[PDB]
Amino acid sequence: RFLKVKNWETDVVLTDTLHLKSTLETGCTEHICMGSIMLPTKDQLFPLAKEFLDQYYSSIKRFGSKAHMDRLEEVNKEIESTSTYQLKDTELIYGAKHAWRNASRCVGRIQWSKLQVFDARDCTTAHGMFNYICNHVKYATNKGNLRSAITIFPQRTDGKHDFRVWNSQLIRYAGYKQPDGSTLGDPANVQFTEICIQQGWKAPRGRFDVLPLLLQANGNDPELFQIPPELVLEVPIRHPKFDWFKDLGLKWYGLPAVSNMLLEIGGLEFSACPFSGWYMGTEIGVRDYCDNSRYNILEEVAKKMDLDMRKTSSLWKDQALVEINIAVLYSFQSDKVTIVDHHSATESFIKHMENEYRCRGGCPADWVWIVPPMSGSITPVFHQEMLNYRLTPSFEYQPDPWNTHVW
Amino acid sequence: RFLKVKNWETDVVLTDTLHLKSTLETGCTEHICMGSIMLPVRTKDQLFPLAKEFLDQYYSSIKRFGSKAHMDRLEEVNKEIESTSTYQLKDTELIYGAKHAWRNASRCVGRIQWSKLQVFDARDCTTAHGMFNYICNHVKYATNKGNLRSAITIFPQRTDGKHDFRVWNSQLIRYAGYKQPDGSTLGDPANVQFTEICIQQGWKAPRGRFDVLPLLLQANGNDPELFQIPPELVLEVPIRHPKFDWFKDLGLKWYGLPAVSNMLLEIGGLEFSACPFSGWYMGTEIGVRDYCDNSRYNILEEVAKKMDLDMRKTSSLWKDQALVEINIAVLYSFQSDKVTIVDHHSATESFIKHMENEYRCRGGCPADWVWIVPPMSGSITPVFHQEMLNYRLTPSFEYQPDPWNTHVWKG
Ligand code: HEM
Ligand code: HEM
Ligand SMILES: Nc1ccc2ccc(CCNCCCc3cccc(F)c3)cc2n1
Ligand SMILES: Nc1ccc2ccc(CCNCCCc3cccc(F)c3)cc2n1
Ligand SMILES: C[C@H](O)[C@H](O)[C@H]1CNc2nc(N)[nH]c(=O)c2N1
Ligand SMILES: C[C@H](O)[C@H](O)[C@H]1CNc2nc(N)[nH]c(=O)c2N1
Ligand SMILES: [Zn+2]
Repeated sequence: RFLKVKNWETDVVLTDTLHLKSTLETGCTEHICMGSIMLPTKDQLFPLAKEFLDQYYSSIKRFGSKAHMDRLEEVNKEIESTSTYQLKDTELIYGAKHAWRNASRCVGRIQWSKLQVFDARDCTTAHGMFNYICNHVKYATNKGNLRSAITIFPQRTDGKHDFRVWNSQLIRYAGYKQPDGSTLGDPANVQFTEICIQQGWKAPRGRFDVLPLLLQANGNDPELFQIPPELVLEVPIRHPKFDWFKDLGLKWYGLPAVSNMLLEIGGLEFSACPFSGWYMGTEIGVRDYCDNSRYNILEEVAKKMDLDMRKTSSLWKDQALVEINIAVLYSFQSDKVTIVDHHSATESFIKHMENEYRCRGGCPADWVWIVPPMSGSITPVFHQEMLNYRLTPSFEYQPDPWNTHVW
Repeated sequence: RFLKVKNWETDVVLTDTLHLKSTLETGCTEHICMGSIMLPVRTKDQLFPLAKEFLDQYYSSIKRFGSKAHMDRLEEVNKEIESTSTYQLKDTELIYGAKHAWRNASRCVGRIQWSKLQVFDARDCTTAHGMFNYICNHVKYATNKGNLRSAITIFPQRTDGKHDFRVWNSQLIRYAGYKQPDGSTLGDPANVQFTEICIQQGWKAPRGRFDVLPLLLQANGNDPELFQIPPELVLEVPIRHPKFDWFKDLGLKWYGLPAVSNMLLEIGGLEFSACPFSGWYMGTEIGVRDYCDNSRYNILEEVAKKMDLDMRKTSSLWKDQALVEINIAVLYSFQSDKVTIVDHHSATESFIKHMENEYRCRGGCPADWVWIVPPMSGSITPVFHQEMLNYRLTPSFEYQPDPWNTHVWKG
């Protein structure tokens, strides 16, 4: 019932009670652990609204006040009559911040309470969404001094009128198959790149072509828009000691900004809610560059370093991997674009867990995602037991819209 | 119920039906996942079902299910339980058992090898001296002058829980740790406590950085006895680096035989509390964990110093750089002395092929991702991208409490 987590490097033991407030289900049972699976009405809504409002008013130390009981009645009335309800600004801000706070896969959560929330609930068209998105991108980029933010479009009503950003992130690079049969650019976005072309985009057909935005308002068909290049901050990737590294021709974008998730607050569903923070180096250098199914450049780099690629046991992949990641961090830091390394991020998160254990009674954490994709055991999160559970408000995945949409 | 796992790099999808034969519990529920928690005497009552399930599995594996020999064995075990309260395994069922425990070990990346296990039956053993003899033979056979062979030695099973056989060491070969008055540690910090127990039982400690510990062996619930493993039987490898000549001057070595001696083997409800087993090392066990854990030898700083890396900011990745070099060294050293070792790329690739084969022939392969993924360079190994289902089959290896917290001293 009251659960303990131990750090095996420091012997620090924390007691978890926040898990008892968990509501949603994990995928696991007493017979099977699903910890490494990537994705495991009016009557329905009031309990949801109540649970959310009760936590809001406790958070502002007004649990059981006239103000609390009055709001519970006001939303109860609004549901009974309208079948949905509207969040107050203050509740919206709190909800969004708490969706990040409860994101068990996110190592960056020490920052959860500095999140700039942009209320785009008055938006009605794709051109509108475009305008809101450009303002978000420019505000968050802050000329390389990056600031966290979320922009919240209108909530689902009857699911026939959804707002969606079809892009998986606001800024991503294009991918094209070839008659060759190999792949130019980013192979993860091949299908989305086709949908854009198939919608009308004129692809330059390069390695690092910033994709166009595809925005859907009110369940209408979505529309293309180019983000002004001047708003897309990019970093050329060089190495502090390998001169030839610059000649590989690599760059990445400064602003990580996920746009295909659904934000759930007090039972209400916000299907378009792009948010952004800043990169941990490994996301670009380990995953983007070195995944077999991504830019997959390890082979090409190890060659330039003249390492022995005859045997896996020379650890030539490993050697190359480190150098790529030293380069990513170096380039960003040199150009003054915020980035965090995996050592500093994981250390922060250990302190965040401490803070949340004492102030909140726990911190849901998914170990499989929190431990970085390189050098796991030399980061302190490797040795830290974590309990994973689902709290609300939350971010959730949702199906890619082209499987759902009705044209 | 059929359950799919997807490899996200290859798009290979596999279907698990084997999870249906799982009886024991995970620690998890529908509301909490305990997948990163390190650790989440029987009556006639609970024993014949466990026996029967074990023998239905054994008899299916040999294609004799429902034969007269299957039924007669069931009847014979039943009578022996209700007459004597326990029962004895046949040699063949013991071999099958020990192998399936390995095969079912969800945290083991080296399971491709499960069916090549040399089983030594030590169930006639009665004294600590007899245990020492058995363990020596295990170590010489397994070592095989550097061409390592997998093996397990099985001492008598638990009876009333008051006559247990235990190996007090956590591995058959492991180095001392000594806490100094100034708070520093000499040798391996992981073994301080155990080193302290040996001292007190009368071991005269050389007190160096790499002193092979003595065996502390308990037979028949008796007080443990100290033995020294003959040094000529302890194969060791000095660590050097193929390019950095100063690496040898760090003074490092390691032993070649990894041999876990503190787990409990369960087969058809029987509990073997002393069942030391051994394979060979994956390089990262020594290079990443044994040398570079902060709570272990912790040589990262000294290695980075000698490489004159930039140690003023973690963003130089000086730690990551030092770690790869140390691991290269470990692998070069073992290979140069012709001692079996496997790198993490080779081992994880093998495992993915094992896992696939197991889904085809067995209908599943339980696997613990937190443990299967190597502790360096995770995402450039294919296991990182592999979805896995973790569940508990029997026979199985299990943890047990350290014997010094439970033993009743005789004096
Ligand atoms: C401020 C800097 C931030 C850092 C360094 C950071 C770091 C990370 C990292 C490394 C991951 C794993 C991503 C992957 O491997 O695909 C992650 C996942 C996640 N982060 Fe954060 N994050 C940050 C800000 C945010 C903010 C502002 C939000 C929300 C407001 C957020 C919500 C999430 C969610 C929902 C996931 C997992 C989504 C999924 O399950 O696919 N992150 N983050
Ligand atoms: C033949 C070469 C072998 C290799 C390379 C291999 C590799 C590994 C590695 C890397 C781990 C995780 C170790 C750690 O990080 O602490 C492991 C765990 C395990 N292995 Fe294997 N193994 C091998 C043979 C065996 C044998 C012969 C047995 C039993 C007969 C076995 C049973 C297990 C068990 C029970 C664990 C989990 C221990 C725990 O939960 O603490 N291994 N093995
Ligand atoms: N630096 C940051 C900041 C915020 C982030 C917020 C979210 C994310 C992760 C976005 N990942 C979604 C894609 C993961 C996925 C899941 C299932 C299947 C699949 F193909 C891909 C990364 C972040 N990085
Ligand atoms: N190369 C091999 C072969 C067989 C192996 C068999 C088992 C093992 C792991 C042995 N570790 C036992 C203790 C793990 C543990 C659990 C809880 C707390 C703790 F500090 C350590 C490693 C192996 N390596
Ligand atoms: C199969 C496994 O769940 C999958 O590869 C996961 C593992 N851990 C991860 N961890 C992070 N941070 N990001 C990811 O995409 C993944 N992918
Ligand atoms: C807390 C966490 O589960 C623990 O540190 C685990 C993580 N994964 C591991 N994986 C292996 N192979 N060996 C280990 O000791 C550990 N330690
Ligand atoms: Zn689980």
